[PDB]
Amino acid sequence: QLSGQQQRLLAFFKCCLLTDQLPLAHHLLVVHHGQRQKRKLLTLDMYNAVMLGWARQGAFKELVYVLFMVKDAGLTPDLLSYAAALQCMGRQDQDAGTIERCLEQMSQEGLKLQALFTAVLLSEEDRATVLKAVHKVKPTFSLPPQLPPPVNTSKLLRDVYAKDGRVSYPKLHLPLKTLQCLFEKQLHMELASRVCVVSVEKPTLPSKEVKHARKTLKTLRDQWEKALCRALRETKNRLEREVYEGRFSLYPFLCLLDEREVVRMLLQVLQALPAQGESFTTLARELSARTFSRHVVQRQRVSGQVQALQNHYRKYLCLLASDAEVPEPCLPRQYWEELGAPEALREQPWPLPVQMELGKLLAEMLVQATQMPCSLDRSSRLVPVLYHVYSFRNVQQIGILKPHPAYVQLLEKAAEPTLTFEAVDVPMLCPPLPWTSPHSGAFLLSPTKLMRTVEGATQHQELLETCPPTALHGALDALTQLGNCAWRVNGRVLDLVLQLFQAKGCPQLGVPAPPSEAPQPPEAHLPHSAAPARKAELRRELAHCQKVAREMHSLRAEALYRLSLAQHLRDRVFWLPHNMDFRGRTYPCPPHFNHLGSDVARALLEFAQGRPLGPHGLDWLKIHLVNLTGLKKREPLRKRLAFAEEVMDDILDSADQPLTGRKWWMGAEEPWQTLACCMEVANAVRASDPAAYVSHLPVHQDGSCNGLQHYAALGRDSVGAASVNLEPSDVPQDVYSGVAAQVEVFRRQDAQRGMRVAQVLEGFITRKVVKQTVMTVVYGVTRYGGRLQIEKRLRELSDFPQEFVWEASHYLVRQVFKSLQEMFSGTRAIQHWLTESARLISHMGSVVEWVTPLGVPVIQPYRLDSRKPNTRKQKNGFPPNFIHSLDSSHMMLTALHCYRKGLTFVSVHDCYWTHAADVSVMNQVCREQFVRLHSEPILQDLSRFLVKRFCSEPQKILEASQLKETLQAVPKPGAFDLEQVKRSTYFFS
Amino acid sequence: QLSGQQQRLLAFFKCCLLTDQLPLAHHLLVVHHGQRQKRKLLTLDMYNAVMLGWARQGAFKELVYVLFMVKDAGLTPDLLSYAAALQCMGRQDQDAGTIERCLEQMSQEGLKLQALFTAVLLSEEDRATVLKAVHKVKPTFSLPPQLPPPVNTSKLLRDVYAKDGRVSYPKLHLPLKTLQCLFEKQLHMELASRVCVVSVEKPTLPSKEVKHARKTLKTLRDQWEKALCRALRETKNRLEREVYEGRFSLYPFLCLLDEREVVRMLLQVLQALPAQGESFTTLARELSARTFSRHVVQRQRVSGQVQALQNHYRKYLCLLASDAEVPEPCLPRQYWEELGAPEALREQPWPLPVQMELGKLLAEMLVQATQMPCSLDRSSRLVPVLYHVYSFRNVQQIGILKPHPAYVQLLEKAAEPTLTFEAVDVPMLCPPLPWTSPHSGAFLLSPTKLMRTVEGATQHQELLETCPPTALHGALDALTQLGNCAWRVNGRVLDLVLQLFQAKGCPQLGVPAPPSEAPQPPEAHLPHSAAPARKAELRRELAHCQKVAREMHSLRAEALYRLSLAQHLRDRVFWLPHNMDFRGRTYPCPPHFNHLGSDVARALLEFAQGRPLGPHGLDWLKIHLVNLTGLKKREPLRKRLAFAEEVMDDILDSADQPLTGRKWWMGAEEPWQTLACCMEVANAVRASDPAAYVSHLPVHQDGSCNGLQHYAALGRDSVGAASVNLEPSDVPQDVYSGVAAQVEVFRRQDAQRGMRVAQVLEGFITRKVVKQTVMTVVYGVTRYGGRLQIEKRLRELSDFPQEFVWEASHYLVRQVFKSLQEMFSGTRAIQHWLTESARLISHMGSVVEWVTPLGVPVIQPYRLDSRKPNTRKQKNGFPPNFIHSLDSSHMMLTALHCYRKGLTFVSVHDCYWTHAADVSVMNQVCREQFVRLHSEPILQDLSRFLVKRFCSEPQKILEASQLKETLQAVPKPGAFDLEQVKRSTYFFS
DNA sequence: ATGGGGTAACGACGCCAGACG
RNA sequence: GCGGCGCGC
DNA sequence: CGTCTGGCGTGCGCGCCGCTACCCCAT
RNA sequence: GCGGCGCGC
Repeated sequence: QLSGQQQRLLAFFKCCLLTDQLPLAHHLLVVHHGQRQKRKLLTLDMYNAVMLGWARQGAFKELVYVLFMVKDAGLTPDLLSYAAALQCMGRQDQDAGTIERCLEQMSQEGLKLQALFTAVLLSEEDRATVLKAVHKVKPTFSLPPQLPPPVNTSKLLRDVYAKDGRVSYPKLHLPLKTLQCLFEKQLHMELASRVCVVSVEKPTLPSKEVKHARKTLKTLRDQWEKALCRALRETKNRLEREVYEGRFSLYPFLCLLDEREVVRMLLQVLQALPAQGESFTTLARELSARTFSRHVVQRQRVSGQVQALQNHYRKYLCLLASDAEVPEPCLPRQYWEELGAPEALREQPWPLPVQMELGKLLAEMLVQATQMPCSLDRSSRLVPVLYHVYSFRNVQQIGILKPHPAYVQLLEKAAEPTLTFEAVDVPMLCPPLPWTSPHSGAFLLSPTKLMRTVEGATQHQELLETCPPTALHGALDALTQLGNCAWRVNGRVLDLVLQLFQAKGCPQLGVPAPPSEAPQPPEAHLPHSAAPARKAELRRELAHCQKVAREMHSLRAEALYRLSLAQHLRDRVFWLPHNMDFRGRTYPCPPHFNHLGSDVARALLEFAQGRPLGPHGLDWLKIHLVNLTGLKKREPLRKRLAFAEEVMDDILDSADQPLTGRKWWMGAEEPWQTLACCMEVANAVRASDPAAYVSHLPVHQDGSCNGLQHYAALGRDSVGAASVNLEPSDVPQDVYSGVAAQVEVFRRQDAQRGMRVAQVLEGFITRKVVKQTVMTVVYGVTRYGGRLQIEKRLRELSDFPQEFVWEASHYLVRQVFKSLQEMFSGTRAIQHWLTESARLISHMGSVVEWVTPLGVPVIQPYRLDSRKPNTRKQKNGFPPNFIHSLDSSHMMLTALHCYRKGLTFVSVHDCYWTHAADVSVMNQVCREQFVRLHSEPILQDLSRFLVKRFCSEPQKILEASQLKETLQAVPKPGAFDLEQVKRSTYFFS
Repeated sequence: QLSGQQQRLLAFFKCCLLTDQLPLAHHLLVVHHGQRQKRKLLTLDMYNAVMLGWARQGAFKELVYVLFMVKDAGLTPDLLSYAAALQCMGRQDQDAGTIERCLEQMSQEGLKLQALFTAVLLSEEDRATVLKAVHKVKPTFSLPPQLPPPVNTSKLLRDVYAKDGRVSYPKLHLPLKTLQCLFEKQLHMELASRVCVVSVEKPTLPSKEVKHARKTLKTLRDQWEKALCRALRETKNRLEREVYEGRFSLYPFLCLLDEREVVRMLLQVLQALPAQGESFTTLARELSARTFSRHVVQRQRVSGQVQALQNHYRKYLCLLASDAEVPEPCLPRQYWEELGAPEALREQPWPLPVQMELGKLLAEMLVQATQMPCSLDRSSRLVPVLYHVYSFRNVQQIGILKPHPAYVQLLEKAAEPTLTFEAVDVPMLCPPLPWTSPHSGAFLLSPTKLMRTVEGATQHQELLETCPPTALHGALDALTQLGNCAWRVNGRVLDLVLQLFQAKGCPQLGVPAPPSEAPQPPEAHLPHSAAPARKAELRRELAHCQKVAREMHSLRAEALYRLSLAQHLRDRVFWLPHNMDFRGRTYPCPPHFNHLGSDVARALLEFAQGRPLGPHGLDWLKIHLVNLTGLKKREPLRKRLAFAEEVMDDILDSADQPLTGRKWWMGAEEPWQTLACCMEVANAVRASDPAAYVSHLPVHQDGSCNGLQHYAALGRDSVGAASVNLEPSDVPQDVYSGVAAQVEVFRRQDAQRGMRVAQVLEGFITRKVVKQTVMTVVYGVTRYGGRLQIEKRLRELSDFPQEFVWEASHYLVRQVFKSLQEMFSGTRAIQHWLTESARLISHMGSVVEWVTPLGVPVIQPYRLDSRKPNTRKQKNGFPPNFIHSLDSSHMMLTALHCYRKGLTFVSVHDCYWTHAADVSVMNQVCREQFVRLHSEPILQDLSRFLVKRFCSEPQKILEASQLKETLQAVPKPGAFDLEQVKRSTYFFS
C-alpha cells in the first residue's frame, strides 16, 4: 500500500544517498520511528535506504542501529538489508566470524546468497565491496557465467541480425578526428544545458533608447542574481530546519545541484518567460525537469562518467567515420554495446508530488526574490517582476504567472540580439548515442524517454523493461538509424526566406508578416453624440483586428525560433535523435527545426552527405520536382518526367532569379520545396557530368491513404487494394478525387430532391475540400471533427456564400462518410470487429494491450479518474492505434533493410525519403517489407493474443464467453493477391 | 442540501444588499444561470436576495428578469419572491391590476397573504412598501392585533414578575444628566472601536535612544498606512474583476467598511501583534470579527440607529438615575421594551468559510504591504515586517505569523507609552444595554453573544430563539442585573500594587517581577578543553532559566494590561456586562480587569455606590476580614468577630502603614483583599458614627463544596447534607479537612502494610494538598487530572522528598477518590444514574439535552468529526454540567429576589457578594431560593423529560426500552429535611 | 559587536473500535 | 493549534 | 457472536507568552 | 489547463 506522504519520505531517504547527507536522513528516520503515529508511515525500503547510505560510509554502528529499528518496527530484513550489511563488512574489512553469522542469519530467513546479486540494484562499487566480504567466508563463490549477447530471432527481424548475408552499412563523409571535435562541441553544449542563438529579427530601433534599456536591464539582472543566491540559501536553511524537527522537506533535493546552476537556470526561465504569462503548473513541471536534467549532468561530470563517455564514443566513431574501419561489420547499437558496456547506472525519476512541490518552490522563490522599480526611467518603489493572475474562462480557475508590463517593455526596448534554448531542444552537433534500452540513447548526458506518451507513462515505461531485452531491438535500431542521418541547411533557401522575413514577410509563401503589417481599424472611435449601434460596430471590428494581430504574432514568434536555429546551424552538420509514441510511431526529439514540418521547414534542410545521381538520379529529381508542384498528380511517372522537360526553362529561371524572375515556383503546391528542387536540377544539369553530380536533396515516395492501404492488405480486399494503389496500374488511383466525384453525384441527387444546401454547393465539391477528411477518417476522425476540417476549406473559397458554411460542412461530412462506407465495405467490417472487441475488453475494466509483429508491446493509456478504463477512448482509439502500429512496423522494416543496402533513410510516417540515386532500391524494399509484414496472419495472431490475454479470468466466465465469441469472429479475407504490391508503381509514389 | 460554495454564493448576494451593488450581484447570478453546470449551484434564496435588492431600488424590469430565471431554473416562487414583487409595486406606485394579478398568482401557488408578514424577515421600510401595494387592491386588510407583552409564569419565576408584592428596586447614586454624559463617552469609545490606555510600565530608558526609535517608527507607520490604502484598493480591483468573470470573490465584503477604518484596524493589529507570533488561523478569525463588528457600527452610524439609541437610552436612564422617577415600578429590561421597542433589525453572521477567507485575505494583505529596512540605523534593502513560521511540535504543522526581530527591537527602543484595546474588551463607562433577546444586550453598538460557547454554537444559538420568548426572561434579567452593578477602583490598593510593580515586583504578594529579576545562569559557558558532561550540565541549567524567564514574562504582561486598565478607570465608575456559557453559568464580558480574578484583582475593585453599615455592617466587615485571613476557618461567626477585636491594632497598623508597619495583612490567605478590608474597617471605626459610615466594600458568603451541596439536596442525603453544611450546626463542617484526616488514616494503614509511598508521606497529608481535588471531582476531575493538582501542592513543600512526587500524587489521588466515595455514597448513586443515562442517550447517536427549572434549554456540544456525538465527553460531562445548571439557577433566583429587596448583588458562581449592610437579607434569600429550587422533584422532572425527548423513536424500540429502564431508575431520596437549610448558618459563609 | 547565517541530530487506566477467534 | 505557566470555582 | 489489544484523552472558565538551540562567522 | 491559430499525416 503506497501513499502520497510515503512516496515523499522514500524519495527523501534515496535523495540523501545522492547528497551523502546520512546524519540528516538518519535523524528524520529516528524521529519518525520514535513517534507512535509516524512509525507506521515508515517502510522496509526507507530503513534500507539509510542502511545502504551508512554501509557506503563504512558506518557499521549506524547500520546496526537501523537494523534494530527494522526488527523493532517490527519488520523483517530482506536481500537489500543483507547486501547493505555485507558492503559495510567488506569496506571496513570485518572478521570472517561476523560475515559467516550474517550469511547464516540470511539462510534462516530463507534468503539465498545468489538471489542477492540478481534482485538487488547495486553500483560496480556496491557489487565489489559485497563480494570482498563473501570471498572471506566462501572463497569459492562464483557469479553466473556471462556475458554472451542474444540476437533477435523474430520472423521479420531474423535477416536484419543474421550474420548470413552481404552487408554494405553506410559510413559518414566526415573523418574520425572531425567527428571527435563535433562530439566535444556537443558535450560542451550539454554541460552548459543552454544554447545561445542570434535572433534573425530586426535591427530597426534607435541606439539611445536601446543603450539605456540595456544598461537598466544589466543592473536589474545583477540585482536578481544576488537576490536569488540569497533566497536559495535562506530556503535551504528553512527546509533544513524542518528536517531538524521530525518533518519531511525538499532540503536534500535542493542539495542535488550547484547553487550557481540553480540561479543560472531561474535567470534563464525569467528572461524567456512569455509576456502573456505561463500556467504556474506548466512552469512548475519545467522547473523540476530542468533541475533533474542538470543534476544528472552534474553527477556524471563529478563521477568520471563524462571521461568514460569520451573514451567510449571516440572508439564508437570508427564504425561511422570515413577514414576508419571496424573488426567485423555490425549496427551502431551492436558496436556501442561491444566496446563497453557496464551500461553505467540508472536513476529512477521523482514521485509526481515531489516534482510539483520542487517546481512550485523554485517558481515562488523566483517570484519572491525578483524586484524592480515600477517608476521605470529617483526610481523609488520596488514591485515584483512576476505576478499571479487567474484565467476564469475554464470554469475551473487556472493560475498563470505573468511578468510585469514595465519589465516586458524594458526587454522590448533592450532589443536583446540572442535567444536561448535548452540543449535537448536543439539538434545534436554530433551523431546521437545509440538506443541501447528505454533509458539509454539520443542525447549524450541529458536523459531521454524512449516513449513520449506522458499519459499512462508508468504502465508503458515498465512494460518496455518487462519484455525480453531482444524484443525491442528492431525499434531501437530503427530509431538509432533515423537519428544517424546527417543533415545540413540549404543556405540559398535560408537567405531568401530571411530576405522576406526581415522585411514585410510573405504570407502567400508561408512566411509570417511583422506586427507592422497587422490590420488597423479604419478609423479609431469618433464618439460620443452618435451612435449606440455604430459604437458596438467598431467594437466588433476592433475585436477581429486584435484576433488577427494575435494570430499573426503567434506565427511570427514560431518562425523566429525555427529560422534563428537554421541561421545558427547554417555552416554546420547536425543530427536529429528520434523517439516513439505509445503506438510505435517515430518523431524527432528537437521540436523547433526539423523535416516533419511545413514547406519552408522542409526546404531549408537537405542531407549533409550527397550521393552521385547515377543513371536515373536526374529523372528522379525531375519526377520529385513535378510531384512537389502538384500539377501532374493524376499522370504516370513518364508524363511527370516529360512535363519537367517542357517547363525546364521555368525550373532554371526559378532557380536563378527566385524573387526577380518569372517566379514559376511560387505557383507550386509546395513552393519552397519546388524551388529547392529547381536549384538541385539546375546544379545537376550544369555539372560537367550530371550522372556524377553529388546530390544532397532527399526524394520522397509516399503511400496514398496509408491507413486504408493497411486495411486493404489485412482484409485482402480487391476493391480497396485497387483504390489505394496496392493493385498495379499504369496510372495512380486517387481516392480523394474518387470521394469528391461521388459526393457531387449525391449533391446532384439532393439538389433535385429540393435540398437547399445541395443547390448552393453546385461547383464547390473539389478534391481539396474533402482530402483531409478522406485521409484522417481511418485515423479516427468523426463527423464532428470532419465538419470542422471541411469548414476551413469552405471559408477560404470567397465565391462560396459564407452564410451556408455550417449547413454545407454538416452536409459534406455525412456525404464524405457515406462515400467511404460504400467504397471501403471490406475495411468497414475490420473497423467494426476491432471497435467491438475493444468495447468489450474495456467494459470488463481492462485497457486494450497488444504486441506489434516486430515485438513492441502497445498499451492504450485511456483511463478515467485504481483509474477505470475510458471505454469510449479505448473503443474509438483501438482501430487507428492498431493501424498506426502496423504502418510503424512497415516503416521500421523498410529503414532496417535499406540500411543493409547502404541507403540513407528518413521518413514522415508514410512518406519515405532517400537520395535520388537510390529511389528504386527504397521502393523495392518498401514493397517487399509491406508484403512480408502483411503475409503473416496479423488479424489471426491478434485474435489468438486477445483470447489468451483477456479470456483467462476464472470468474466471471459469462463476460469472457461473449468476448471469445467476438474475438474469434475474425472477418474473412478477400481475393487480392498481396504479392502484386511488389509490381505496383503508385503504391508509394 | 447546503454546500461550501453555495454558502459563499448566498452570502455574496446578501452582502450586495448591504452594499447596494445590485448590478454586480445580478451579473454573477446571470453568469451562473447561463452556464449548465453552474445553474444547479443556484438556489431560490439566492435569486430572491437579488430580487429583494432590485425591489428596494424600484427596479421592476430587473425584478421581473430574476422571476424569469427562477421559473427557468425551474424553481417555484415562495413568500419572499411575492413580498419582493409587492415592495417594488408599492415603491413604484404600480396599478391595482398588476397587484391583484400578483395576489391571485400567490393564491394559485397555495400561498397565503397573512403568512407573508409572519414568515418573511423584513425591515420597517420593507414592511411599509408591501402594505401600500396591498391597501390598493385589499384596502380592508388588517395585520393581527398587537402588542400585549407576556410575563413569565414559571413556578419559581412567578413572584419575580407578578405585580402583586412590594418592590424596592435599587437606583444609582448618579443623577440623570451625569449618566447621559457617561452614555455619550461610551458611545464615542464604541464608534472608534479602540481604547487607548497609558502603560503602567517604566520609564527607565535614555531619551537619545527613544527619540530616534520613535522618529523611525512614525516614518515607517506613515509608509505602512499609504501602502495598506494602496493594497486595499488593488485587492478590491482584483476581486471586482473576478465577479466580472463568472466567479465569486470577497469583493462586496471589503465594501462593507470604510477603507480608512480597514487600514486603521490592520495598523492596530500590527502594533499589538505579539513578538513570539500568532497562529495565522487565530489572526484570521480576529481580523474577520473586527471587520464585522466595525461594519455593524458603521451601518448604525449611517442609518440613524445611533440617534435612535441615544433617544431610547436617555429615556431609559430615568429608571436608574437618583434624581428621576418612572410611571410604574419595573425591571430594566421591562422599561427598555416599554419605551421603544421596534427591536431594530438583526444581521445573521457570515458562513465560517467566508469568515476564514476574509481574515486570511486581510492578514496576507498586511504581510504583503508592510515593508521595512533590515539595515536598522543608507537603510537600503526592504524586508517584510511579518513572516510565516511553522510549529512542528503539534505533529500537525500549524502556521504562525511572527514579526521581524528588528521590528520588535524598534518598538522596544521606542518605549511607546500607550496600550490599545478593542472597545468590547474593556468595562463600559455607562450602565450596559439590558438583555432583551439572545442577540440584543450588553454593549451599545457592537454585537454580543448571549452564550459564549463557540463549539456547537449553531445548535445552542438556534434553541435560544426556538424556545418561548418568556422562557429566557429569568436568565436575561439576572444577566442585566449583574451587568448593572456599578464598580470603582480602590485607589489606595492600586498605588501600593503599582509601587511594587514599577520597582522589582513582589511575587510573594502575587505581583510579577520585571525581567531584571529573572534568574541568571552562574556562570555563562567557560569551554572547550573540559568537559562533555559539564557542557550538557550548563545546557540543562540554561534551559530552566529560559523556562522561568518565559513564565515570569507571561505573568508580567498579563498584570501590565490589568493594571493599566485599573489606572485608566481610577477616577471613573464602570460596569461589567455579563454573558452565559452553555450550562447557564455567568461570566463578565470584559476579560482583563474584573472580580472573577485573583486576590490583587479582587482587591482593586469595590462597589461605586456605598451603603451605610447600619447596626450589623461593621461586624460583617470584621467577619469578612477574618474570613479573608483564612485563620479562623473552623471557628463560628462569633469567634471570628472576637478574633477581629483582638487583632484590631494589627488591622489598623496594616491599613495605615501597609509596606512600612508590622505588615500583618501580608500573612493572610488573601492578603490584598485583607488589606482592602483593613482600610474599610479603619475608615468605619474612625468615622463620627460607624453605623452611618457609607461602605463600598463587597462582603462574600460562599457555599462550601457547592457541587456536593446540590447532590446532598437532590438525594436528600442526611450524611452528605451534614458534611457540606445543609444541616444546621453551630460550627462549620469542612469536607476538605474531613478528606485529609481520612487519607492520613489510610496512609497510616498502608505504611504499616509495608508501602514505601505511605511511609514517605508521614506528616504531609494536609487540607491544602487535597482541597482542589475534593472541590473539583464533583465537576468532573478524574484520577489523571487529580494527580496533577496534587503534584503542584507536593512540589511547593521543600521538606517533601521530590524524588517521590509522582508515586505520592498517584497514591494520594486514589486515596482522595476512595474517601469521597465512602463519605458521599448517596451522591455516588445519582452520579452513576446521570452518567449511565447519558452513555445510553449518546450511544443512540443523540446529544444530551435538558431544560433548567428556570426554563433555559441546555445542549451538550460534544460531537466528533453529520458529526456523531462524542459518547465519552457526553457521559462524563453530563453530571457536572447538570449540577452547574442547578447552581446557575440558584444564583439567578438569589439575584432576582435580592433585587426586589433593593440589594446590590454580584457572584463568582457559588460565592455571593453584597454590601456589609445587607449580608443577612442576602443569606435569607440565598437559603429560601435553594430550598424553593430543590423542593421541586428535579430528578423526577428530568427523568420524565428524557423519557419524552429520547424514548419517542418508532424504530428501534429495543434501545429505547433499555433507556426507559435506566431513566425511570431514579435513585430514592434520603431522610434529610430540606427546610433545615433556612436555619443553617454555614451553608453559605 | 552583534544580528542572523548555518547546522546540529520512567511511571495510569477506562473507553470503545477494529481485529481477531 | 499545541505547549508552558498563572488565576478562579 | 465473545474475547484480545492498542491508541486516545483525561475539568473547564479566563489570562499571558512561546512556537528549537546557539556557536561564531560575517558585516 | 482551456482557448485562438498554424503545420504535419
